[PDB]
Amino acid sequence: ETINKLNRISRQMLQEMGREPTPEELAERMLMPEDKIRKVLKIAKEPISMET
Amino acid sequence: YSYTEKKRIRKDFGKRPQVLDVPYLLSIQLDSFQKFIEQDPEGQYGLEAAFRSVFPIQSYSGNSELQYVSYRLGEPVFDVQECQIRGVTYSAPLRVKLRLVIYEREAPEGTVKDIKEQEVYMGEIPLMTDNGTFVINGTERVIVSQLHRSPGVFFDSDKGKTHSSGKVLYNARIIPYRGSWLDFEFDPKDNLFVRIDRRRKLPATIILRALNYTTEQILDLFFEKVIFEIRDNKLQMELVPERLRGETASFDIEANGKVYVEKGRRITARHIRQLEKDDVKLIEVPVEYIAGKVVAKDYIDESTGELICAANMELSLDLLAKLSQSGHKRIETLFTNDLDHGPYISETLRVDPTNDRLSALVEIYRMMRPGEPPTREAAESLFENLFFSEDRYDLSAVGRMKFNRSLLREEIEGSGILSKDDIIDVMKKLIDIRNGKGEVDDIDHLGNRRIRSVGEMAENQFRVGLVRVERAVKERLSLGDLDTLMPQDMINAKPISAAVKEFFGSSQLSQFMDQNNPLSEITHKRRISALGPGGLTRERAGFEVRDVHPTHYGRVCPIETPEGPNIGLINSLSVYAQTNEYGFLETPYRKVTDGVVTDEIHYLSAIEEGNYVIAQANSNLDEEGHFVEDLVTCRSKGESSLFSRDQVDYMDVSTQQVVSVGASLIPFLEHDDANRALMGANMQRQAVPTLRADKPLVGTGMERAVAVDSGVTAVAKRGGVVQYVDASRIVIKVNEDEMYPGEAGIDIYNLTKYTRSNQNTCINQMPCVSLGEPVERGDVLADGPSTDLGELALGQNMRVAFMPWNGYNFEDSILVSERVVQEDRFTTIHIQELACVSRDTKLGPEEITADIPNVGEAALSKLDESGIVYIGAEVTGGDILVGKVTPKGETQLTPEEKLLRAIFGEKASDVKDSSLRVPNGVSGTVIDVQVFTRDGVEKDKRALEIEEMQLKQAKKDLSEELQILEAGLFSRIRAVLVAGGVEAEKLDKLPRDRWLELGLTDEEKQNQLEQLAEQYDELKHEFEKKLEAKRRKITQGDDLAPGVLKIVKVYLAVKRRIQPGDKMAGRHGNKGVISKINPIEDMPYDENGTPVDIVLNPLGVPSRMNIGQILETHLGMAAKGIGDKINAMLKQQQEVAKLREFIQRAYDLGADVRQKVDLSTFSDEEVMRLAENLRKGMPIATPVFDGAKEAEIKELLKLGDLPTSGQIRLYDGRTGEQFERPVTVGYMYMLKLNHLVDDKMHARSTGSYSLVTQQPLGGKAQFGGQRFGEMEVWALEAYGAAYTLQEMLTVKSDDVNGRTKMYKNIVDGNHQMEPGMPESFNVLLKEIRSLGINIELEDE
Repeated sequence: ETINKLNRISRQMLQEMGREPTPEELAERMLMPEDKIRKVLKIAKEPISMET
Repeated sequence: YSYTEKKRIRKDFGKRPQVLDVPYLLSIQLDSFQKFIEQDPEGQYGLEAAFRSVFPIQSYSGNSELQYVSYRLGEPVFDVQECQIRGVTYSAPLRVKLRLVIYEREAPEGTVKDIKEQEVYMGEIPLMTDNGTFVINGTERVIVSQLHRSPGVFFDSDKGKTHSSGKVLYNARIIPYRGSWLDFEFDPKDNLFVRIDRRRKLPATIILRALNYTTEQILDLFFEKVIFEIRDNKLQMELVPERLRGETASFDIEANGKVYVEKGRRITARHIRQLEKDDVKLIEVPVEYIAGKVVAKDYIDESTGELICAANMELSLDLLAKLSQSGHKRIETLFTNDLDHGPYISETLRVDPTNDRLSALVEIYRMMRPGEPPTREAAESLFENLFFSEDRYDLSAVGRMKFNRSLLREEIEGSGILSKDDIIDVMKKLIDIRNGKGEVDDIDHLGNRRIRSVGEMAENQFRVGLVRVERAVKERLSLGDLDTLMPQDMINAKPISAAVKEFFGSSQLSQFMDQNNPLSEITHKRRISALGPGGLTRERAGFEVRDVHPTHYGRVCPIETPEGPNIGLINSLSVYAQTNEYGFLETPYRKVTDGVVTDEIHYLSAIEEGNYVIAQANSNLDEEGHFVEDLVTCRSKGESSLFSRDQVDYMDVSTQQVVSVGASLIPFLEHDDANRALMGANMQRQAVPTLRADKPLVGTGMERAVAVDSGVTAVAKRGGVVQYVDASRIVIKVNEDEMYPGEAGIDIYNLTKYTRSNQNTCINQMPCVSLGEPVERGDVLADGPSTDLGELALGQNMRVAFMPWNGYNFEDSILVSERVVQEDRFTTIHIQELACVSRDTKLGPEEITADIPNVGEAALSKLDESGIVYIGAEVTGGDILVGKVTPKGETQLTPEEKLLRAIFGEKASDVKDSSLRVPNGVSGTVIDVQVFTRDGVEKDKRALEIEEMQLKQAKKDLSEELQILEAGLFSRIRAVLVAGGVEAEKLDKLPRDRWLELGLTDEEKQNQLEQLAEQYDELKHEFEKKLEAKRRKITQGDDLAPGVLKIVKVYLAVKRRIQPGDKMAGRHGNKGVISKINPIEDMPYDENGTPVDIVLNPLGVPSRMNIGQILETHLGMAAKGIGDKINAMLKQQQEVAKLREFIQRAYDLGADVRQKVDLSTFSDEEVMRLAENLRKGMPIATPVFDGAKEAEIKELLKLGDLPTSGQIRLYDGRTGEQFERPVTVGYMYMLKLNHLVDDKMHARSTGSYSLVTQQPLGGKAQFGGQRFGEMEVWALEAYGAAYTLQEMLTVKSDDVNGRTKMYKNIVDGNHQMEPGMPESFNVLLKEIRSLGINIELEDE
C-alpha cells in the first residue's frame, strides 16, 4: 500500500514537472522520514527471470 | 573547377561524360525522419496522421469526448555534443494540445463544458542529426531502412511440390499494412477455400454469406446464364455462338430450317461464324440436355407454394417435368466449362456447411476464436472488426494503390478498408487466373517489394503508444466526473516514452552506427534489410529472395552484400537509387526520343521500367549522340539482347549506376570476379583510420563524394576568407554576396578533437586550410579521420612486390618491411572508455577515496587526493585508474591467519579493494575524466576541480565567440557608415560602443544601421542565456541508476603501430595477415637501391581471380613514377614553365579522355603548389566500368620512365645477387582492418566459474576457457586419447573438486588427475530425479 501511495504522486508531477519529480521529491507529499523511497523502491522490483 | 581542387587533382581516365552527378548519399535517412516529424496540413504520414488515426477518442456512449488540437516539439534538453558526453538521449519534448468535451446529455450535441488543457507532455522523442544518426545513450545509432512485401493483393502459383499431382494450384493473398491477412486458395478438387491469417480452412463462399449474399446471388456473381425456353412444347435454348467453343456437339444443333451442326461434330470457328452471321437467337434442344445443367435461382410452384428446386442444383429429366407442368417457362442455368470458364464456385457451394449470414458469421467466429460459445453480437462484432474496421485495419495508400492497380482498376487512391466489390473482385481474378487468363506476380520482383525507413517505423511505434494510451483514456472516461479532471490526469508519460525508447533502444534494425570509417558509416546509413519486425527471418526464407533479381538493376548492388548467415537479405542501396513516391525503388535513366539520345533524366520504378527498352551506359554515340552501330546491346523486358539501332526508348544514365557507394570505390572492378569483389567491398568498410591520412594513389572519383557527403569532414557553409585557423576552431569571414543583411556575421566552425568513437577508435578533425585563405561555398574546411583534402583515404599506398619470400608469405599471409613500422604510417590510435561504479550496499556506501588498503606508493602516486588519475598520465595494464573501496565486515579467519596477524600486527581491513584497474596488457594516455554525481550527494574535491575548470573554460570559449562575432559586426557597421556618412580616420577615433548612437542621411542605409544594432543586442543578450544554462548544466547532478552514488569515467588513448597477426587487405578482396616484420637490410631492392615496402604472394593471384589487384599495382607504379619525376623537377627547382609542361603532358595521355585541365590556373602561386602536392605521386581516377585501359597505363608508364612490363629487376637484401626473372613491383592501396591481434589474443589458466553449472566463465574480462565442442571431442575419440578427453571434460572444466585437486598436484610437480563426476551430469541427476523418475547409480 505504502508503495502504491508513491506510485500515485509520481504521476501528477509527471508531465507537469517537465521530466518527472526528482527521486528525492516525492515523500514530502507523504508523511514519513523521506528516506524510505530508496529502500522501498529497491527491494520492490521483481527479480529478472534467470532465463531471460 | 573549384578551390580545394587546386591543392590537388585526380587524373580521370575514361570516356563517358557524367550526364548526371552523384546526389546526397545520406538522402534516404534524412528525408524519411524529415517526413516523420513535421507539421503536415493533411493526413500524409507523420505524427499528425498518427494522431488523426486513433483520435478523437470518446467514452463508450458516455458523450465525453477527447479530441486532438495540435502538437509541437520543444527545444532539446541537451545539444548533440553535450548529450554525447553526459550519455543521455538527444531528444525533444512532445507538447500536444488536447481538448476534453462533455456533451450535455439529451442531444442536440452541445457541451456543458469543454476544458481545453494546454499542451500535455507525453514522452520525449529522439531527433536525427544532420548526419542522419540518432543518439540513444551518448552513442550515435542508425535505423536501417526495411524492405518488405508491399500491401495489396498478390497472386501466386505454388506448383510442383504441392500434392505431387502436377495440376498445380492458385492462391491469392490480400496483405494489409496492418491487421489480419485474407487468403484465398484452391485445392486438387478445384474447391475454392478461404482463410483469415494462417487459420483454419473454410469453403470460400462462407465469407460472401457473411456479407449478406444468398446462394442465388453468389451464382449471379460468378456465373453467366443459360436461358431455357419451354415455348410451345419441348424445351428450347438461347444461344451465343462463342459458347459452343471448346466442345463437341451433344445432339443435333439445328434451327431456322437449316441444320448448322450434327452430332459427334465438334464446333469450330466455322460453325460459330455461320451461326453468327445467320443470327440464330434460338435453337430447340432435347429434354435430356438439361440432365447435367445446374439451375441458377430458386423456383417454386405458384399453386402448391413449395420449393421445387433450390438454387445451385443439378436438374434431372424428373425435376424438369416437375417444374414444367407447374407452368414455368424460363429456367436459368450456370454457364459452365471445364476448360474456358470453370465451375469452381458452384462446387464450392456444395462444400459449404452454412446457409445464411448468421450461420456463416457463427462458423467464422468459431474459427477465429474456436471453442468458446458463439453469440450474435460476437460473430457480428468480430467480422465487422476484421476487414471493415477503420480502427483495426488499413492498407494505407501504398496498399490501396497496389490493390486497385493489380485489379486493373482506375482510381489509384481510396479507403483503407475492404469493400464488398473489393473482395469479390479479387476472388473473380483468382478464378480468371485458374481459367487461363491473367498471370501470377512474384515476391522477389522489386515492384512487389517496398522500402520503409526510420520515419515510417518510428511512426508505427508512436502509433502503438497512442493505442495503448487510448485504452487508458476510454477506461478513465467510463466513471469520470465533470470538470474535476483535465486532459493531463488521463494521458501519462511512459506509454509514449518507453514505446519509442524501445524501438530506438532495442531492435534488430536499430543499431550502433558502425563507425570506424566514413565509408562504413555512409554504407551503413544506406542499407536495406528484409529482416526485423514485418520481414522474414534467416531460417524462414530460402535462397530465392536472397538471390539477385533482374530488378535489382540500378536499385540494389549485385556485389556488396554480407556473406554469411544472412546473404541477400540485406544488400545495399545503389548509388543513384531513390525511394519512390510510394516507396518502391526507382533509378535514373535517359529518355531517348526519335533517333537522338537525350540528356533528359527520368525516374522509373521497378514496374515502370518493365516494357521499356533500355540501352547501355557502355555504348558508342558521337556528336549529336546517335548510336554508332546499327545494333546496340539493350535489355528490355526482364532480359537482354541485341536491339535495332533506333528501337530504344531509354539509355543508362551512368556507368556506375548499377553498383553501390562502396563498390564504386574499387578500382579496376571490371577486372575482378564478383566473389572476391564482394569480399573486398565488404572489407573496405572494416578499414581502421590511420595516424597520417594519406590518399588513394589509385582512385575512382567517388572518394570525394564519400568523405564529403559523410559527416566526417566539415564543409564551409559560405564562401569567403578565413579570419582565423586553429586545430581547435576555424573562423571564416562571410562574403557579402552571400551573407544576410542583418547581424552581418562570420561563420565559426568548431572542430571536433580527440574523442571516442563507437568502435573504440579515434575520431579527430584537422584544419585543411591556412590563415587567410579564399574558400568556396561548400568546400572542405577541415578533414576528418581517414580523409585527405576532401578525398576519402581509408589507408595508405606503398611499394609492393610480388614474389615468394622464403615461405614467410606462404598463404595469403603478408610480409612487410620495417620501414613501415618505423615511419609509424600504419599506426592507429584507440580510445577506450572505462567506468567506475560507486554503488550502495546494505553493508555500507562505497568510497572513491584515494585511501586504499594494501597498495604501494607507486600505485598511490599516480592518483590525486580524491583518488582519480591525472589527465595526461600514461598508464599500463594493472595501474590504478580510479581508486574504490567496498565495506566487508568480519574477515572471519582461521588459526593460521590468526597467528599470522597476531605476529605481524596487521589489522585486517573492513574494506575490500574495488578500484578500477587498467585492463591487463593495454597501455595508453589518459585524455579525459568525467564524474557523474548523484543529485544530492556532496561533490568530492576532484569533482569541484573539474566543475570549476569547465566553468572557466566555458567562460573563455563563449566569451571568445562573443568577441569575434561582435568585432565582425561592428566592422560591418563601420563599413556602412563610410557609405553616405563618410569619415574614415574620424570614425574609429571615438569609442566603439558609441558608434551605435550615430545616424545617417535618409536612405535604406539608415535601416541597415538599425538592423546591425537591432541584431547586435540580440547577440549581446544571447550571450547571457548561453552562459547561464551552460553553467547550470555543469552544476546539476546527472540522474543515475538505483544504488549508484557516483560514476567516474576515464578515457584512455592507446597507440598501436602494427605487429604480426594483424589483418590487412586491399580493395580487391585479397586478405592477409602480417607474418614477419623484416629489416630494411633483408628487403628486396632494385637497381636504385630503394627497398620494397611489402612482399606479397603471386600464388594467391591466379586462383582467386582478381586481376584488378595487379592493375592497381601497375597503374599505381606508373602513378608514383609521375610523382618522382615532379619531385625531381621540384628538387632541382626548374621553373613554372617546365613544370606546367610536364603536368599538362600527364593530364592528357594519348587521345580521347574527358579531362579539362590547366593554363587557366595562375602561372606561379597556383600551379607551383599543385605540383608541390603532386610530388608524393600522381593521384589517378579509374571509374568503375569506365576505368583505364592497358595502353593508357603503359603510356603513362613511358611518361614515368618506368618499364612497360611493370616489372623491374630486384635484388635480395641478403646475398645482394639478382633474382632470376623480373618481379612485378608497384604501388597498391592497403587498408588495415580493425581485427588487430592485440584484441584477438586470449588465454586463461584457472579463472572464475559459473554459479548454475560450474563451468569456466570470464568475470574480469579474463576470458573464460575455449569451448570444446562435440566435433572437437570426436577428434580425441578418433585419436584414442582417453585421459586427454577425460581431463578435458572433467578436471579442467566441469568437476568442482577436480579442478582444485588438480591444481594442487600441478604445482606439486605431480601430473595426475582424480577425476570424479562432472557437475553437469550430477545436476542432470537431480533434475531428472526431481520428476517422478527415479534414477540411481548401482553396483560398485
